[PDB]
Amino acid sequence: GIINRVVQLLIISYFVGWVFLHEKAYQVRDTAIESSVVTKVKGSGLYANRVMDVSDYVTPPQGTSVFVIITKMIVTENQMQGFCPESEEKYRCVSDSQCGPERLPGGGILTGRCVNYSSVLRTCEIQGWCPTEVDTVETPIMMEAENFTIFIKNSIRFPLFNFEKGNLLPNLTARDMKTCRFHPDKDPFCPILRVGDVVKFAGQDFAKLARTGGVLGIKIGWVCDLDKAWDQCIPKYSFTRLDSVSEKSSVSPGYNFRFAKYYKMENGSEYRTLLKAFGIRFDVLVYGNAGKFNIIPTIISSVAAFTSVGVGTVLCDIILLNF
Amino acid sequence: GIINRVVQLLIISYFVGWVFLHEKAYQVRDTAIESSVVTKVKGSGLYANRVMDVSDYVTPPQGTSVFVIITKMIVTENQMQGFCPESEEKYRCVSDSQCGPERLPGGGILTGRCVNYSSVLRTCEIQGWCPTEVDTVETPIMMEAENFTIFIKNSIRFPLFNFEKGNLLPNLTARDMKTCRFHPDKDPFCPILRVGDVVKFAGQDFAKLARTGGVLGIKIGWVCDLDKAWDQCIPKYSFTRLDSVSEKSSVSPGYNFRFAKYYKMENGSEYRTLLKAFGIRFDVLVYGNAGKFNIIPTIISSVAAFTSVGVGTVLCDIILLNF
Amino acid sequence: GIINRVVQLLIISYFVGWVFLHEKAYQVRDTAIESSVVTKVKGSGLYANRVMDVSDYVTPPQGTSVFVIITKMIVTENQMQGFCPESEEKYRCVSDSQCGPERLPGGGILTGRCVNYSSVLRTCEIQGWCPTEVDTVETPIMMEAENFTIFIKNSIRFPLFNFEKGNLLPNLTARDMKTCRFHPDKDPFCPILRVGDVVKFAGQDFAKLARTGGVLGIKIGWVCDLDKAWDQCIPKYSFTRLDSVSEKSSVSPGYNFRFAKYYKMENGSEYRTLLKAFGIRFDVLVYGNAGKFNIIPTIISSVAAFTSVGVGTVLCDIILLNF
Ligand SMILES: CSc1nc(N)c2ncn([C@@H]3O[C@H](COP(=O)(O)OP(=O)(O)OP(=O)(O)O)[C@@H](O)[C@H]3O)c2n1
Ligand SMILES: CSc1nc(N)c2ncn([C@@H]3O[C@H](COP(=O)(O)OP(=O)(O)OP(=O)(O)O)[C@@H](O)[C@H]3O)c2n1
Ligand SMILES: CSc1nc(N)c2ncn([C@@H]3O[C@H](COP(=O)(O)OP(=O)(O)OP(=O)(O)O)[C@@H](O)[C@H]3O)c2n1
Ligand SMILES: *[C@@H]1O[C@H](CO)[C@@H](O)[C@H](O)[C@H]1NC(C)=O
Ligand SMILES: *[C@@H]1O[C@H](CO)[C@@H](O)[C@H](O)[C@H]1NC(C)=O
Ligand SMILES: *[C@@H]1O[C@H](CO)[C@@H](O)[C@H](O)[C@H]1NC(C)=O
Ligand SMILES: *[C@@H]1O[C@H](CO)[C@@H](O)[C@H](O)[C@H]1NC(C)=O
Ligand SMILES: *[C@@H]1O[C@H](CO)[C@@H](O)[C@H](O)[C@H]1NC(C)=O
Ligand SMILES: *[C@@H]1O[C@H](CO)[C@@H](O)[C@H](O)[C@H]1NC(C)=O
Ligand SMILES: *[C@@H]1O[C@H](CO)[C@@H](O)[C@H](O)[C@H]1NC(C)=O
Ligand SMILES: *[C@@H]1O[C@H](CO)[C@@H](O)[C@H](O)[C@H]1NC(C)=O
Ligand SMILES: *[C@@H]1O[C@H](CO)[C@@H](O)[C@H](O)[C@H]1NC(C)=O
Ligand code: NA
Ligand code: NA
Ligand code: NA
Repeated sequence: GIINRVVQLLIISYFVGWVFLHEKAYQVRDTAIESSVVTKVKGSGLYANRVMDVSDYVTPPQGTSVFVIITKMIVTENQMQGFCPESEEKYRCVSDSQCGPERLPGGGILTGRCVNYSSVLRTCEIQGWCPTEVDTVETPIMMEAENFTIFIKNSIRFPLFNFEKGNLLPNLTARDMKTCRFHPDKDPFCPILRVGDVVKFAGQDFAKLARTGGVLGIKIGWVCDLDKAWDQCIPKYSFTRLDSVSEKSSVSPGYNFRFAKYYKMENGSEYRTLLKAFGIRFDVLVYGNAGKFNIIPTIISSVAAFTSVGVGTVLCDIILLNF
Repeated sequence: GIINRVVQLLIISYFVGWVFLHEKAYQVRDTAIESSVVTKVKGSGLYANRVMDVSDYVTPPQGTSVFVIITKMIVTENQMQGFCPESEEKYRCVSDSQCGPERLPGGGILTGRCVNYSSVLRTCEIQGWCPTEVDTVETPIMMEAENFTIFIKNSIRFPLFNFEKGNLLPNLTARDMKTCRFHPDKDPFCPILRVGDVVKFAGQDFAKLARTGGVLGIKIGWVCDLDKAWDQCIPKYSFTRLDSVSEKSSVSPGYNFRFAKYYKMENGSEYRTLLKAFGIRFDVLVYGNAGKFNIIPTIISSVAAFTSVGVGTVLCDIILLNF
Repeated sequence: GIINRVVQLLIISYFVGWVFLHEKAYQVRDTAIESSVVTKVKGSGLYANRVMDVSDYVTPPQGTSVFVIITKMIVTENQMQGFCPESEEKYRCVSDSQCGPERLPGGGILTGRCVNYSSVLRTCEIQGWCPTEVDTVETPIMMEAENFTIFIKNSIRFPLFNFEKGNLLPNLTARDMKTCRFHPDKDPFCPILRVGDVVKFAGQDFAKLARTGGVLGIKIGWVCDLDKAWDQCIPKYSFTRLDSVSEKSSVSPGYNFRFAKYYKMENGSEYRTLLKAFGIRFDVLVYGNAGKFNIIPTIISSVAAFTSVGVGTVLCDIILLNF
């Protein structure tokens, strides 16, 4: 008999408490958040006893939500089209018959010939950009990169509610930019993030990550209850490493890619500088949903709540009557 | 007593009208729209008394759904690695003690020394790419850019219904491309959009936007009722400015980025041309959902409608009986 | 009378069979899948009797989920700023009055003058990068591209369940990479995909696709029932052509774009090599949802199932009683 009143309290609390209140059934929700992100990196480093600025280590440069900060390089200066032996021992050859299709991808096409790369070693000859890259000793990382800064201008808009806000507040001043200390909880509206800080929030050691290369994700969540104050709608920053496989795998441990700088002589012959770039890739991911009170969902939701509590008490009353 | 019939009409109309008809409950919905976008910009401009074509002002060039049309530039010709004084007055120095870590990011690393940039001004010395960029007088914009054209090939497919359509209709002809006048309502299937037109649909003044740089969004919505004719499935174009913060903020008012063109001498020394690019970034965002009649959701939906109207009339009859 | 028991079996089977079991109502679902993709292409080709490696034909190079493999080129060597006649016959001119605004976009700005491109043909003069591109005879494709390989490191994580898996399994070895044969069904965990294979899975002929250029989509779906074994969570590969309009349209049949390589003389004058690139663009699209048993949705779902079967038998009993 008392279980009837208990079931009544559980139905009333669930349908009018969790379902109606905690789940904000009284609210209209806009999930089609409109976002824009623009980035700008600042910092200088020493690599190969040359200074490197944003135009040197950031790629691509258009300042989108995805960019790489190069932290390590294998530089192959002044390549030219020709014939030459492969560098890595993986291509060791003793007989021209060993230079066949079974060989792994290399600097160029295989001539089928076999040449002496050094007095000690002989490898397969190739036609392509010469000489081939040599990966014998590890190259250093750009330590200063740990201090580079990432400027994030993130604009968001829930169009359903014609609501627009950004991580740059309207009262932001040049002094603020010069002196604010970003923190996900303490100061979410500082547009400057320290690269080393982002790396550590992601649970990574800058030395290792910069040695191997990797992909970090900067997630910005705008979950805003537009019923509350405009100043309560704040961004929630989360950080992670997206190439999680890389750490668990020995075959491919990081992130790197190759690109070239192309030159011509007055003579007119082409020559290029090859670059194997290791770096940290930053992905800025913006998500959000908004909700504001609307009478319609309050009517439908409350009516559904009364029909739900009524159906509940009715079914519990019947099941109690028969048993 | 009459309120019973009134509640019956509201239940029947809601559950069989809005819920069943207006909300197309009889329809199966495909929301996993598959989209592809390819772009090509055309136009030429005069900047620095040089002609600039797509290969000069568009970046990146692969013709994806995101590209920049550069409208303004600060060009720093023939930089070389070395030592030189900072250009901007923000780095004004009188004592070598003022050249310390508290200085903002600059063209290069700080030597700690202090040098005379000009007879009137002395600033901190740096090691890096020299000379530093000078932002003393504003550079002009490429006015002709207002007339550039954006060619958008947008392919979409709802795989659930094996339905494929694109903004390029199959009966599109070379004359059409040469002469069609795009309009979101009047002619949605013209693949050529005037840059100035896109800027104005976004509610922007090309002169100012091209002066500051900005991000414009071109939204293409494919909301198609596959029950109706194939020719009723048309794209809905919307335009906006995505970096909405930029206009409300004095600290960062637009969109720009820096990149360099790299050269070598026959002598073999590296030198580069630095570029501070202001431009309009275009983001083509494609969204859509499709629906087609399927008997299953018609059965489940109609049965739910009858159970709903029945439960409604039952509860209203009981509440009327007790009170 | 028997239809009462029939309706009872249909209600019990639907609400406790399809709705509760097949639809995994007992499961909590994570749809906010977190994905990261990194790519690396390998292969060499012969084009213009030059060898071309990843740094030559892949763009952009940062190894993101979207990249192009260039398969065809129209190369315009050593352009310089100046005046010259238009190449294509579309610009045929006989009178300087015909060189007006009605002309289509061209290599540069129009001088209004008219010049002889050849003894046989006269066209409009332009100021810009000279000479203009000549598209008279078709250029060959890089046949070897059919054998290039795409290395895909895809990391995914459902954070709700703190679940992380990737297409590179932890027991992957160098021999595996050197010898595994990717197949969507037979071997989903081989990170190496043959370009020609991807083209054919997409239902395309490499010769034609490489002639016109196109966009291929590589969809990777992680639909995982975390109740089952960790080894049951496997990626589902799908392949398609995303620019479906291109094949059905005569006006624009493929995918290509233009970019330039910039050079300077010791003299200091700028000159560039123009490139019209035809290639296959690969879009790696990752989707997924996960589900794991949770007691809460089992309670709510089972209670909803009993209330549903009860309401069903009640309404069928009443409708049977009155009629
Ligand atoms: C044997 S066919 C093939 N095709 C690819 N596209 C491809 N991309 C990467 N790999 C190989 O797969 C391994 C993992 O790739 P990785 O993380 O880039 O390591 P890595 O920097 O030493 O790669 P490389 O120096 O050899 O270019 C590595 O041994 C690399 O050589 C690839 N192998
Ligand atoms: C003080 S530490 C730091 N780190 C960044 N990554 C960064 N990116 C941009 N800023 C600064 O924040 C301001 C807004 O950036 P902006 O919209 O790019 O203006 P701007 O074009 O004058 O920026 P710059 O010329 O200084 O490169 C501006 O004063 C710029 O110098 C940045 N400051
Ligand atoms: C007449 S105004 C205009 N503006 C564009 N942005 C634009 N982009 C492409 N087109 C034209 O529309 C046609 C289809 O474009 P397409 O697939 O790139 O063919 P295509 O390679 O011959 O284009 P082009 O060689 O002329 O650059 C083609 O004739 C091209 O010239 C464009 N036309
Ligand atoms: C970062 O900069 C601070 C000065 O602001 C300096 O003390 C520190 O050594 C720098 N870190 C690295 C890794 O260079
Ligand atoms: C700037 O405006 C925000 C808006 O809520 C406010 O929280 C903050 O205190 C303001 N800062 C200053 C310095 O006025
Ligand atoms: C350019 O110079 C190099 C060496 O200086 C030479 O091998 C090459 O043949 C020259 N180019 C031409 C077209 O002769
Ligand atoms: C755009 O082109 C038209 C001719 O089609 C010309 O009249 C107009 O002046 C141009 N606009 C600009 C800003 O150059
Ligand atoms: C091209 O086909 C579409 C398909 O509905 C049609 O609306 C349009 O009128 C056609 N145009 C011509 C010129 O036939
Ligand atoms: C290249 O020339 C410049 C000036 O012409 C000179 O400063 C530099 O030392 C030269 N390069 C080398 C490697 O000597
Ligand atoms: C691809 O490589 C194989 C050898 O592994 C060779 O037999 C075949 O001819 C190549 N295909 C093309 C199109 O070159
Ligand atoms: C590697 O681990 C996976 C995990 O399920 C397993 O299926 C596969 O058989 C293992 N391969 C080897 C060679 O142990
Ligand atoms: C560079 O050389 C070309 C031809 O060799 C000449 O036309 C041009 O005027 C030179 N540059 C300058 C600045 O004189
Ligand atoms: Na290697
Ligand atoms: Na500045
Ligand atoms: Na053409």
